[PDB]
Amino acid sequence: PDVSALQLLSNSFESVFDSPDDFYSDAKLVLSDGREVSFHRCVLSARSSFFKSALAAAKKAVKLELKEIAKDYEVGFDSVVTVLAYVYSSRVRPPPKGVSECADENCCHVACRPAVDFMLEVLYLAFIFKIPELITLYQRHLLDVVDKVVIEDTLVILKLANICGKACMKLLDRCKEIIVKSNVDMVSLEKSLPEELVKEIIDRRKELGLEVPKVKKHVSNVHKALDSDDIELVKLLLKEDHTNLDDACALHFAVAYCNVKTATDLLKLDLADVNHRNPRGYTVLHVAAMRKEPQLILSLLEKGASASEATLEGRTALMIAKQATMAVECNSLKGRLCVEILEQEDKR
Amino acid sequence: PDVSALQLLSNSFESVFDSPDDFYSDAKLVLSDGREVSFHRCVLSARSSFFKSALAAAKKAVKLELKEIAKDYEVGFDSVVTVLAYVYSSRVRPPPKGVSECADENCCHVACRPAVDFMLEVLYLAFIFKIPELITLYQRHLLDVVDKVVIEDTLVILKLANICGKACMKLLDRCKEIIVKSNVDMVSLEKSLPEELVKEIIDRRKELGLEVPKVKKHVSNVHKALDSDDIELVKLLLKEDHTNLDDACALHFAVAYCNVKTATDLLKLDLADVNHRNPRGYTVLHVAAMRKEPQLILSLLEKGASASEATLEGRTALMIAKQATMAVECNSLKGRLCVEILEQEDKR
Amino acid sequence: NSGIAAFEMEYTHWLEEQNRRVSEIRTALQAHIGDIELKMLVDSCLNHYANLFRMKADAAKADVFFLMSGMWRTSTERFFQWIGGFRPSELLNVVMPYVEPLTDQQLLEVRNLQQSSQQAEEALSQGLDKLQQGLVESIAIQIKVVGAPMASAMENLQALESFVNQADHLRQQTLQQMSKILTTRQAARGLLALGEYFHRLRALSSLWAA
Amino acid sequence: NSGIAAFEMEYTHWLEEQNRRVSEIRTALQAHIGDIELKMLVDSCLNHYANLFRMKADAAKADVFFLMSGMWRTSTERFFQWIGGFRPSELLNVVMPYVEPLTDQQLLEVRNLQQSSQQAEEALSQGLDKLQQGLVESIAIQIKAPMASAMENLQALESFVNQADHLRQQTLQQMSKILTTRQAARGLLALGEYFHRLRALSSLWAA
Ligand SMILES: CCCCCCCCCCCCCCCC(=O)O
Ligand SMILES: CCCCCCCCCCCCCCCC(=O)O
Ligand SMILES: [Zn+2]
Ligand SMILES: [Zn+2]
Repeated sequence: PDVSALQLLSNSFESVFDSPDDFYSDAKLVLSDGREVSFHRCVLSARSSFFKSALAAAKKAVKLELKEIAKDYEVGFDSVVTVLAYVYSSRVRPPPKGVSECADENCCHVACRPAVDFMLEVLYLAFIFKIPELITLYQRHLLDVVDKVVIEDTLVILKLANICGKACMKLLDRCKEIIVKSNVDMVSLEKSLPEELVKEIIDRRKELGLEVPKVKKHVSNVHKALDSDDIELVKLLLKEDHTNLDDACALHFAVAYCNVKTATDLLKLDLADVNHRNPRGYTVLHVAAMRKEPQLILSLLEKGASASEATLEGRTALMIAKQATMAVECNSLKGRLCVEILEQEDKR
Repeated sequence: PDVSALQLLSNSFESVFDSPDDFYSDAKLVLSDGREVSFHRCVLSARSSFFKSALAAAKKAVKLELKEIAKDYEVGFDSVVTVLAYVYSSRVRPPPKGVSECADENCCHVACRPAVDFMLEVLYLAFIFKIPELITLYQRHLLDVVDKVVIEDTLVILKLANICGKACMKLLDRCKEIIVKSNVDMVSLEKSLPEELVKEIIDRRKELGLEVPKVKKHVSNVHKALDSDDIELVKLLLKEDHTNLDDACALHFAVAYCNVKTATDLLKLDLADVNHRNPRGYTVLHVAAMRKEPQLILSLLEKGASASEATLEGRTALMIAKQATMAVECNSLKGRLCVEILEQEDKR
Repeated sequence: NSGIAAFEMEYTHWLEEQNRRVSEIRTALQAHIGDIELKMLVDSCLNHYANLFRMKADAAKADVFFLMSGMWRTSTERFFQWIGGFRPSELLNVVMPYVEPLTDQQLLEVRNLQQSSQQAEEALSQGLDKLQQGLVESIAIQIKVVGAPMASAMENLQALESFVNQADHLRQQTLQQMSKILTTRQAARGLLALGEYFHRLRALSSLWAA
Repeated sequence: NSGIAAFEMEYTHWLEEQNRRVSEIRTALQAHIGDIELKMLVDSCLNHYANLFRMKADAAKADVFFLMSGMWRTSTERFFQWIGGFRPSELLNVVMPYVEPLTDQQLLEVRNLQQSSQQAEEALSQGLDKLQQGLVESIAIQIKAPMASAMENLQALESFVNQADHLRQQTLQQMSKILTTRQAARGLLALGEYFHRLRALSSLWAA
């Protein structure tokens, strides 16, 4: 094969992508936020069969709404730029620094949440666009990375693997194995994963010999009472002396999945240990840092939350809040607000 | 670099070129014959600067007439197909059987007229389109084949090499040297090359001390009389007995460059040997076969012409007629008419 | 002057027909038409020049002075005029390179024609100079003095018109003898060259008059 | 050309006014009027000639070639027209019999003026011949830098036509200074009758 001619072809089409208006661009992919990427119909009709069928149906002044043809996973703009650059020039283009990097200067950005999110979005784009080489490349990257990612992000990775159909069998199997190997509570799974997925996971946990404890009836009642805003039902359930907020991890549940005011009320009741540790091994401060809600963090610190405690992996709430926030937010600014609150409190 | 993705890109673009209507073709290139080729504006605006400028000027359904942009040389259809295939996939598509092959079945079609003509057309197209790699590849081809091609075709190769300016400098130089080292008639140089090339070749020929005799004034007078289609003037000159048709090779001149009717009227006088040779070794019938004019060959065969005589290179009239026509015409039908006339005269 | 207006309209139409005939002979030569039609076109160019000379004679009877003034021609052509028209020896030199190649016999005939035209031009020029000096002297008489003046005026007008007639005769003779020396094709090429020469001169006049 | 039509009407009116001034100077000479009124009429004639030169300069700009041909004058004047007008030495010969008696000083002035006029005539004629030959040759070469040469030659021709007229006006003023009022008046009368006689002869050659 003649490598030089192919390299010149790739360079010419990369220069085409780098200045689409200069080379007679005839289509525009609009994202969910409002940004636009100008692309040519011939290139994407050739490389992507999905784009061929979509442009053939739209042609029955050409715009494609990405929020409609995807409609299963919100994808950023830099991931779209990477996918289109690979479609045009057959080479992967790294995103601008900050999109696939977290706000922790000690993090290598191999397994932190921004990098995982970018990889997930690009893989979903490659699946929707029907590009098998990019799908395999990023499936291998995610398989090499899931072992070092926090389990709460492994949940989202497994969600994407389930959405991406049979094109990610290896990723789906690895994620199911990692989840059933750990001691993840059923609550989160049922409130995040779909019904058939949680049922399959529970069936595999039962048949594989691994222990699957029965969901405590009163704990389930407390959780259902917490999901439905009704503080009087919570008082009625607590007046029976048959329940304990620490034994049910009600603070963790309210901070992770419930509304801000519900957690604030449960904290003002002063009926649960703030520094209590859940079966997973996390404190309420770590869950608050993951949730990224400033009111909960302020109410926790104002109630006596100890910030020097570390998790099983040795991360304190500050490192979790750093690894959970995007780097561009410290150069939605709700993450930056939490980061600055935690930095200001750490200074005292 | 990853070669696999590049080859998939190339295959996708080859599928685009093979069916341009299925990939939103937005421009058309019309040939001199009447045929037309569909192509995309972005691809050729990126691969070639000439098309970028032409389309940007036309934009100030797009049709481009090849006879207007490239006006000084009639290029075929298969040459355009090959150049566009290289534009779309960076892959040199071979020409169809018959185009690069002549009528002769005793030839390997490696240095015959149809092949050199196809190479010349493709090289001129690559020069007009400013694709330097294609230019270099076919310039290499022409230097490899030129050392075996008969001088008469090397004249046309030199003509196009000068048309390509300073880009095909190597082919030009080679052609020049070859022509200088050959005993080409002065009239052939005047009627095949512009004044600049003739003067340059004469200066180089005279600087090396080669045998470059001048043209007799009376012979020049008879030749100019023949060029003006004034047979009666030539008659009065022969009445003066200043010139003779044998020493002037008026039959060769009339058959090679002058009009058909002038050569017919000159033959109708019967004042010169038809089977006479020239300093290059060709008889009148051989030149008639080289020109592919059926009426001249017919009038020579009706008056008396030995068809079994060969040139200095060993080519007979049948061989010249076969090697001057392309294999498409035996599988303008003027060459086919000449070849069939001469094959009939063979068994006669 | 009705006669001079008529002359100028005839000359305009002559120029239009000259342009038409030159275009036709150019197209015919380029199309390699047969000798018979080309000879017809040559003999029609010759007829058209003859028609020019008749109209010039008509203008000469009406106003000989107008013809010598040359103001009915374009500015650059006036630089070459001789007794009411062009000098045949110079037009012969102009067209000679285009009727090439000439035979030895044709070459001798053309040079002989050129010599005879030159001698006739010199003799006519000397005669006109002598006439004009006599006109100066004779005019200088009537103004000083308060039968003979009218007769002298008429005789002198007859002499001037005769000189114009002889110059037109010389041009027509030179044209017809060039048309007889040369073959049909060669003559056609010469007439084409002459016509393009005149057209180029008129174009240069239009360019200098912008 | 509109310019030439305007010139021809202006020239008709100029001829009419010339005829009027000649009749007036004839009447003044025959009535033996005093030097002051006669000098005023002489100066009016001189102003009229100056106006002739002005209109000639304006017409030369529109079409110098039409002015060199002399088709704007009468038929008899063409035999005497030199570069758009008359030859001053010949008009001096014409007027010589009428200015006598001359003093020694006037005779010396007239002979000096005639010699200088002849030398200027010869030099300007030679320059025009050289100019004319060079345009003939250059047109011949071009048909068988060009724009610059065309413009240069045109300007040169204009300068010569305005120079010969400058010399004519200078010599006319020189006669108006050499001669007394009565002599100048007689000379202007002779000039006017001469021009009228030439125009009459042209009418006879055209009848
Ligand atoms: C067969 C003729 C070939 C050309 C001959 C050219 C030389 C003859 C010169 C006379 C041409 C007469 C045309 C001028 C008419 C005119 O002056 O009004
Ligand atoms: C007052 C002067 C008396 C002597 C006069 C001598 C001749 C004068 C010559 C100048 C005449 C001017 C007329 C020029 C007419 C013309 O240009 O057509
Ligand atoms: Zn990181
Ligand atoms: Zn062959």
